[PDB]
Amino acid sequence: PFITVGQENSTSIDLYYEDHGTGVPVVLIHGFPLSGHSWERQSAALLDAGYRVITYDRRGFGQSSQPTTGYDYDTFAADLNTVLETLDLQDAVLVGFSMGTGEVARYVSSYGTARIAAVAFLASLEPFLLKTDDNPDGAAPQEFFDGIVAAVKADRYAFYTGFFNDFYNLDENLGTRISEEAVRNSWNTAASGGFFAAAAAPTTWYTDFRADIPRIDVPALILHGTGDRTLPIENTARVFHKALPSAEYVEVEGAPHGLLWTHAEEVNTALLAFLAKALEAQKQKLLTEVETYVLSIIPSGPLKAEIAQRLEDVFAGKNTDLEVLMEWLKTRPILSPLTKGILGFVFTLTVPSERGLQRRRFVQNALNGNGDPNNMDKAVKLYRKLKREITFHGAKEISLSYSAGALASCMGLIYNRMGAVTTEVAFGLVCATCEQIA
Amino acid sequence: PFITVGQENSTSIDLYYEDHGTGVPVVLIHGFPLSGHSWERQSAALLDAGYRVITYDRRGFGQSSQPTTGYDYDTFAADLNTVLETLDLQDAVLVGFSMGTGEVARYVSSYGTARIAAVAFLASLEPFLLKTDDNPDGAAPQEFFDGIVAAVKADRYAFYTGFFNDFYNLDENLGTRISEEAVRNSWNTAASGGFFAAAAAPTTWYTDFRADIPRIDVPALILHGTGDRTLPIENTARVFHKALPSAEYVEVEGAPHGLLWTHAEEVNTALLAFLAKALEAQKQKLLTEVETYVLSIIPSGPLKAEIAQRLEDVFAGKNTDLEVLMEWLKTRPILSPLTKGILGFVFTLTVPSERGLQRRRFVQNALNGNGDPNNMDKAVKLYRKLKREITFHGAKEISLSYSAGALASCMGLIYNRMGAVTTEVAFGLVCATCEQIA
Amino acid sequence: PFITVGQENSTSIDLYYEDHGTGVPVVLIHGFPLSGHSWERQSAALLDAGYRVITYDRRGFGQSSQPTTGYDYDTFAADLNTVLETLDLQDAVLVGFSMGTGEVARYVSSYGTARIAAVAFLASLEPFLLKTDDNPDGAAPQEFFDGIVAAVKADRYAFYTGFFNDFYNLDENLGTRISEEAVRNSWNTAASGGFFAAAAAPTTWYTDFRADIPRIDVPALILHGTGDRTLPIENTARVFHKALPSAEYVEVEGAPHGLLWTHAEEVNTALLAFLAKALEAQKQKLLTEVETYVLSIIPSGPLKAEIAQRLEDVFAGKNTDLEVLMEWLKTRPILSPLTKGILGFVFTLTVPSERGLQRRRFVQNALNGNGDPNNMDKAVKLYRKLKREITFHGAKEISLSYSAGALASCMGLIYNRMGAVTTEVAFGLVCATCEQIA
Amino acid sequence: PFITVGQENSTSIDLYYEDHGTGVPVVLIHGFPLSGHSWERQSAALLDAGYRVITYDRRGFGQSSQPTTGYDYDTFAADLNTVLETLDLQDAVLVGFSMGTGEVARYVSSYGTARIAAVAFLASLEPFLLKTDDNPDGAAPQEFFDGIVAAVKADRYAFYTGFFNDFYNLDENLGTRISEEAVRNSWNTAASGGFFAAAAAPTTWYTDFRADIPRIDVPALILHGTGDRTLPIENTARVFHKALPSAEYVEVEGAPHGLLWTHAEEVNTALLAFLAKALEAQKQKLLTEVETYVLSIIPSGPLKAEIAQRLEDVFAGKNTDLEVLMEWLKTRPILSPLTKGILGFVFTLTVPSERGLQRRRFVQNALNGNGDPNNMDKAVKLYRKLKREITFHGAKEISLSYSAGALASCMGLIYNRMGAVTTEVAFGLVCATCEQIA
Repeated sequence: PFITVGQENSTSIDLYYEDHGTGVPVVLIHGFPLSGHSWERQSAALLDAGYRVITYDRRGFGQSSQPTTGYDYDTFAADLNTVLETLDLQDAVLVGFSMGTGEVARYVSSYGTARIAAVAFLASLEPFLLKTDDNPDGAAPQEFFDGIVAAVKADRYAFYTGFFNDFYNLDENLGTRISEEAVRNSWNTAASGGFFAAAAAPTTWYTDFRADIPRIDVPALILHGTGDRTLPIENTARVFHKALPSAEYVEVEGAPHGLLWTHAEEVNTALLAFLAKALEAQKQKLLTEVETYVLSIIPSGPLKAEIAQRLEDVFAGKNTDLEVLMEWLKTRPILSPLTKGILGFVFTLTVPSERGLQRRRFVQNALNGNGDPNNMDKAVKLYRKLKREITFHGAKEISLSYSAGALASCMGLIYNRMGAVTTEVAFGLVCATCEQIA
Repeated sequence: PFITVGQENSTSIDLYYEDHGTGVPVVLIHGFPLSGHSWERQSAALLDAGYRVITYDRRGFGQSSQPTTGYDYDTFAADLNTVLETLDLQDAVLVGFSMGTGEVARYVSSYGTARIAAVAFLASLEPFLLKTDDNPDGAAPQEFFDGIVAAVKADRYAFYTGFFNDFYNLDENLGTRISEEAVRNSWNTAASGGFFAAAAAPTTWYTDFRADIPRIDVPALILHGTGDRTLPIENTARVFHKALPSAEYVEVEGAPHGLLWTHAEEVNTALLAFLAKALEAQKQKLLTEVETYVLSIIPSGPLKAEIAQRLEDVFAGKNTDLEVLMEWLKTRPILSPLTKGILGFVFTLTVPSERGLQRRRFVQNALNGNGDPNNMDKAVKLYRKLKREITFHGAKEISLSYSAGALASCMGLIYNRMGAVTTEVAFGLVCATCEQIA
Repeated sequence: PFITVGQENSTSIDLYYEDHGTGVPVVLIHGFPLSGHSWERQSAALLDAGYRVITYDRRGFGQSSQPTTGYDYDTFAADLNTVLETLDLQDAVLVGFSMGTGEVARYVSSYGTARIAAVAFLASLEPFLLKTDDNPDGAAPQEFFDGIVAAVKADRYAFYTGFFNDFYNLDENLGTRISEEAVRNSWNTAASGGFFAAAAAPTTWYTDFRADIPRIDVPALILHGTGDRTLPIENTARVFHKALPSAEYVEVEGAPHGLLWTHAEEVNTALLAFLAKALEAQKQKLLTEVETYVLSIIPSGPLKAEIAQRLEDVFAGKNTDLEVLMEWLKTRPILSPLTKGILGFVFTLTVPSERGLQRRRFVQNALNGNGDPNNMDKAVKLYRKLKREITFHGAKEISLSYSAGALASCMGLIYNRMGAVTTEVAFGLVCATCEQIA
Repeated sequence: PFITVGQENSTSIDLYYEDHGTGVPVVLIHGFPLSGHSWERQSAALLDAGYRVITYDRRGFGQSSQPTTGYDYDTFAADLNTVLETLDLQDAVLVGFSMGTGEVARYVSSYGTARIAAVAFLASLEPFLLKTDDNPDGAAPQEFFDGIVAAVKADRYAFYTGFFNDFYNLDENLGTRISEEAVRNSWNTAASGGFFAAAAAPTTWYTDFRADIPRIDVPALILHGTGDRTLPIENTARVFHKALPSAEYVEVEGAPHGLLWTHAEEVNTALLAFLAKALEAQKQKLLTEVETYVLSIIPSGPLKAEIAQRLEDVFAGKNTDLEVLMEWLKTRPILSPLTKGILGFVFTLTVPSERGLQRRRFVQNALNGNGDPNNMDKAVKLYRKLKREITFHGAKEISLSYSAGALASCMGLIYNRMGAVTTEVAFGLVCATCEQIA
């Protein structure tokens, strides 16, 4: 999987990326000198939570192309933009690490937050690493960074074993937090990166992000290890917190630079808690929007109030039994048979608890749609398009070009387990079905 | 509904007919001077038993056209042939009444019994009505029949009231077995017949059928009323029974000529019992044929013996619970998931007791067929053709031109209640599904 | 005249129907156990009023085919749907009686009101006949209806004479409101129905229509007799009125179930008055909408005020002469030739009084539309397309994909031959033409 | 080299594969957690024997894409199917190892054996690994496998070194059977796999294959090491041998799981011997079947004996010259001109040694078939269909619906330009041609 973000002579600058899971898109940007595969502990935890994990390899690292030009944050953010634009993400989450934290800051301060819902800074570079007369809060003078560059060009491979010794704090965590095998893979990944990239990357570390900090208008998370040797916490996160007090500040005690692996349990807890708070504000306003379309089929009466409560008590996450709901939904005098099926179909997608039991029949007969051969044929044409779709807005638009009978029958195909589209797309059908019946 | 069976000048000789129900085709041939609608009590009883009732109106009577030529049993049988050939009936049952009994007798001695399974003669004309020197066992001389023709040509409408007085024995059964209203409708039917038909029909009553009797090689049923005034029992059924001793002989006590309405309860019981005996020999040979194809998917072993027993215990009609069956079918180690669905699909079609309950899931997952948009699309094209089909052999041949994945998906459409074909066509799918997996 | 609406085995389910008169389509759906001919008193009055009467026979009744399957309102509405779709009816009125009220209700609640302008319920079944614990407002328990079913299967012909005694109240109205001959004919119709239909029809009377009632968004008329014996007014219309208060409610005192014949003068008066009222409401609601678009092309000034008064005085029905109007319209200083044509085109479609005189020339010269060969060609392509459209909103949409000059030229085509298209469709062009010049 | 087999969100599921050599296609399916390159010792031996080696990397392993969905044998077989269909393999050989044996079993039991000639199971999973109450022949309960899954997500890299310790038996074979360098690379391959794949793959090990076993109708080879630590021989191959006794059973003494490298010499010898034996049996089973049909056209006499020996001397592989054969075939007294052509047609398809003869003329004149314009046209309709056919039974059935003259002319099409079609399909025409002349 590749995304063209540039061009170098006869070759094209392509970035390797992965797109897994369904839900809120979370973009994970790795740091020096690893690849996208270094998020493998965070990806798994986010996928279990129900998020959409999107990781990519930076130019000159991992499985991505290895150009010899465009190694600055204006280009790195530009590359990030192209990735976000191609996948067309809305209300996504940018999570950066080490060198990766710089790309997030430069993008938000240059391209806005039209696509961003929240941000997270793990072991940040912010606000400035270069120690000058203007900022004593730097970590080192220019003579230090220049020494690293000369060391890499000397022997890039030998530099890694010594670098990773301070990256994971092997004298404290090896065999404990991180195995010797895990260190070997991290070495292999760095060696499979661009030779010119590893020599040009350190020259981007001392970039000034001070002008970009106050441009953060989205919920932020500043996280850093206390035992970080590569990036001293006192020269980074401590002064970053002062520039952005509104950001959630979390210190992991006794954590090295590569705390993505060593202190994964610690990072994931603070990260899942941050996402659960900032995204919850957005999560509920779409659920009521679904509730809006569903209630637009219920006739005004005492039931429209009761049905709304049965939905809201489920949308929050309060425990509810399907047997009571499906039976009360069945024995309803005012509700038409068609809308009974749609409500039962929603009730099945909103409750995690199937009870490991049978299927219902009153909904199957409603979602049949008169069993017309030509109307049902237009339902399988829809199923092919819904399997290829990913977003909520994408599913609604496609299933709005089909007849009302087709949508019902298409809802029948997925309910009778003759298909398997995503949860975001599943709601896209219902909301499209309800708009047509007006 | 009409069937062209002839041609007269500028007009075409068409016969009105009806085709109801599914199962063993039973052709009901009415008598003088009523129509096919006079079987409405036998039709209802035959439809509840699970047979396929096919009734048609004879030329010059009922809703059929009213020609002035071709009023003989050689033509009447010829018309019956065209109907049987057009509808393409196999192993059908010919049931005649009054004048109608002559057509059944006349058809069998000319076209064979390739399409006939059994015959039934209610108030027959056989073997001869004309009392001559060759047969003293006649019912009347030529002078009697000639008197009837002259009576009809005098006043065909007035002839009916007097005719129906002895047809239903109104001096005995009026207000008891048959209402005056039912007689009125019977009058209306006779008055809406051909004027020339009613005058030519009696000339066919004294037709000799003695050469046609021994050509009957199928199980027959001779039934007649004892109080029959139009057709004296001693001159018809009594000597008919001697000519064909192998036929089941049943006399209804105190029954008039029109015993189709008056003694319906008596007739329906004797007719269904006769049908239940002659048709049962064929009923079981198709069930074992389904069993034959179904067993061709089960791998040879101890289960193939148990599954055969599970099929036979259901096909006979012994009470069985689906919950035990569906669970035992589910928890089977050797059976593949695909064949589990087919067995469950058969088990659902063979037991009348759904318990008014839910559907099963292990079969739904098997009949999915990998949920491919193109494979499922080939399943709905089949469903359109299966709704229009009627016979078992017809359903099998059509659904044998489609892929195995389509058949599985098509079985899924009907199982998930997204369609509703007949039991005979349902087995046609199963038998087609099992033939392709070989 | 027949319309194929289904398929049963070898036979095709066809429905007999009649199409008389020209004007606003009024579909009359009869009840049990009569035919379309039972509207013969309402039909004559509607034909005299200038409407288009369309009556059809329900499956299993009258001259229609007599199948043994599909006896439910979902099917009855489906048959109704097929009739409405096949005939391509525009702005029609659905009027039901007895069972016919159920077909109207099931259709509106399943297929919408895209083709429906108004509805009428004469002696309705709504909302529920089955008296249960959930609904005490029923008329009888299921044991009563089952007694009816058993009575029909006993002697369908004899059942009719007793049924019609309470249908028309013969012990009260015979020889007065209804003759003995009219009763005799009604019997023949019932006797000419399906034997299976009459035994299956009563099981549809106790169908729940409570879920169908609130889907009624068109002007309705609930009418019922007070002396209705078959359908008690207190168990039907009284509780129906509560479910739909917006419907005009009219009770005929001392009227039986079959009030279509006995109190014909009263019904016809109330029905014609309701249509004349309800259609006037739509006639006027399109005229004020047209006035909005027409005044949106006239430049603000004293004339934009004067033109509005001349329009309102015509739309209301105040007497006006075209000669003064058309001449005063000609000698107008501010109005462009194009907009002069639009006003003249409206004036010809809005006044019933043409005086039986000539056409005008200044508008024909105005409706040319610059005489562009490509614009005029798109106008004849349009005139063919406007004939297949039905709604006002439908007419507007088609004529919105063409240039303003083409619309003007298309208005000339309609000006020369109207019409073809209808006034409701004609205004769709005008409102679209004035909308394009913005 | 990649083959698109699926779709995940924005990315496409592609599989890395290699295609080497020419001849009988041999598909090598690797196991957990290696790649296709682990066959490098088996690949070399198969390429020397004259086979066509086709290896691919399972989704989530090796150089193939790394999705987070579709990790089950139903999907794995589907992927294998897509590979076989895209490459269009006919009479291929499926060889599986570890997880690969499951893919072979699931494919044969789901997609049939139309493309498969023989199968081989090296260190199989069959029939069941999960030890339950239903199957005591398991190796471990579910609690064991769940411990492995938790171990991978803990530290996937460290898990490998311990896994390979029992995979190759490093406490027994290190420095002996397998070098330290070879172990490092095997680690690298596993480390270059999907992080989610390695955590999801073990959950597929305890899959039930008991329903897939009896669908094996092709010659099989069950091979397993005695010192296998990962897959206990007593819980796999031993009970598998009982389920499929017809399969060749071979135990390698003191061989670990990864006996592909350690005991390469033993495996390669036994595998090449099985293929050389099993394919020889079918090649010959088509030759004797053709010989059966060919001798059925020759009249009984000395030639029918002579023709059989000339065939047998060819079927065995004894050197024979065509010039003598084609000339001796010409100068034959009993044989008709028609049958001379058919014999010459067989002789060209059976000898690898063409002798450097362009083609013969006496057969071309024989295969004309009277040169009828309508008959040659029926030969090209067949020729287009035989190219799309793959199997022997498929070619025979199609070419049995044509006249004998058409088959001859069709044989002429194949005789001048073969081919297109293949020899297995070529014999299908011949066997059909000789069968039609009877």
